[PDB]
Amino acid sequence: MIINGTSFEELYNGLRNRGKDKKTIQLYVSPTVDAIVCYKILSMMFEKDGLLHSAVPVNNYETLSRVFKETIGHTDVHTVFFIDCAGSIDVSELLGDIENIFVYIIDSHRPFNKLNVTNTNIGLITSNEYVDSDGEFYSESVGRVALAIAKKLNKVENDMYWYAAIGVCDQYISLKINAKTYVHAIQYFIDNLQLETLEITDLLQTVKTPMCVKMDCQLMLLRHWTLYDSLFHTREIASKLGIWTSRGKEKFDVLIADMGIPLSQAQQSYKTMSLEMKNKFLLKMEGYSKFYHFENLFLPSFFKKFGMDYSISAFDAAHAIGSIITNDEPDQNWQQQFWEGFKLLSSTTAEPYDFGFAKCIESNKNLVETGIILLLSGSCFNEANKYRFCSVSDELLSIRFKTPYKALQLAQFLAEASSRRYKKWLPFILAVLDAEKKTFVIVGYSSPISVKTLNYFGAKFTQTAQNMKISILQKSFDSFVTEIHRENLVKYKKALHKCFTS
Ligand SMILES: [Cl-]
Ligand SMILES: [Cl-]
Ligand SMILES: [Cl-]
Repeated sequence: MIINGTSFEELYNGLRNRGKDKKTIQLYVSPTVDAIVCYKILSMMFEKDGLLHSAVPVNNYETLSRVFKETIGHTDVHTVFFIDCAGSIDVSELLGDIENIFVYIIDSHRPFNKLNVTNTNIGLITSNEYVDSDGEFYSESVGRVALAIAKKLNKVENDMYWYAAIGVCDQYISLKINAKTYVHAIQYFIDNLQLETLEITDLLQTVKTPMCVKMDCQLMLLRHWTLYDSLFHTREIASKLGIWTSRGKEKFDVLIADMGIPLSQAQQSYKTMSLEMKNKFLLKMEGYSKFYHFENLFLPSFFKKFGMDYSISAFDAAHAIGSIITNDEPDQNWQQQFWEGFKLLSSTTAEPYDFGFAKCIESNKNLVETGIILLLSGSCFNEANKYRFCSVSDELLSIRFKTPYKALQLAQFLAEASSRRYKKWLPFILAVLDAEKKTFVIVGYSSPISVKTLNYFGAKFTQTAQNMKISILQKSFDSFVTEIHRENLVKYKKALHKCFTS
């Protein structure tokens, strides 16, 4: 059933009543920054009311189902929340015995599964006041729904708007919402906090509010990086400027010179680059944005002051947290990285964000450098407008990306970079030589832009593995990892193509 604002009071009274009996709340969190925001906002309310709760970071529905089965009937869990997952699948079919517990779902995927909607024992939470998935697009941020609960119940703390801003910035960064939807969300925060949108030239040193909004130039981590490298690594802008082509760095340097900015200025920290150079950059970029049609580069940013530092926007924070929760070492996993992301989100100081900024910067420098090479040199093809396939067997690149957690990051980058280059979004299958094991690591990745065909991509990718009798080493909600013998690359490509023809 659909739960809206008129039912939030009854819902929370139930949590309170069941919480007196020593029972607990279990929140299953899928791996998005928005999902962490939702958990955080709910957890703030729960803490204030003494409601025991726990987090279950889930990476796929198999894990969700296994923990649920191990939990129900074996502990004091009386209520479960599924955050940014489960809304668009047949939950009753997945989990079965569900009707003894209180099951709530806060998920941005739409449409909801019809059997979820008609089941009186499944609470699909929306903010209104009036494994096949049915998902076809993304709606309201899950953090925004948690904020809506707090507002309806008179439990809002104004810090929740910072978290909610990070959540909707995550949706926009992740390509789940468009710029108009993002701006409308910010306007909601402006209205409820009675803020004014400050000008892009405002450095915020005189603002009297602990949070604020100003027009901004949305180059990735610009204030925490350099003009030169922030511009080169902002994917939509780099694609439209054509600076990732052959000799793209020579063309880039020509662009920087066209702005009248020396490299000694463009390549130092943006915070120490002179204001005169910043003014030149802004004016030139305004013109470039109309010529190359990236006017959506200029969007309002939501800021929170940390001590004397007002340089961290909700976009900066979403980039930093998104990087922290990306697995990038062999011992990193979502169960642990969820808590690292929660800890950073919860920071009341600026210094913790430096680690996230650094991880994001380093990853993007590595991915863009490798990715440019592969799109120029690699064996990358579009197979029947079903998927792009690329295989890498060069000694140096292969050794660097043969591990699944690295290959997954490269596949995600290439999925976006190739789609922007050819103005055609497809899921991406990447094969990387593991020369020591005599195998290719195979990663399949589907970006949020391709969510409407994720059912088919996952089904056929997994059916190919089944036909080849190779193992799915890992799966997430939007990606898969398998591995083949090196000598079978052609055999595997033929099987994949056949499957994706069925
Ligand atoms: Cl974007
Ligand atoms: Cl807009
Ligand atoms: Cl990386």
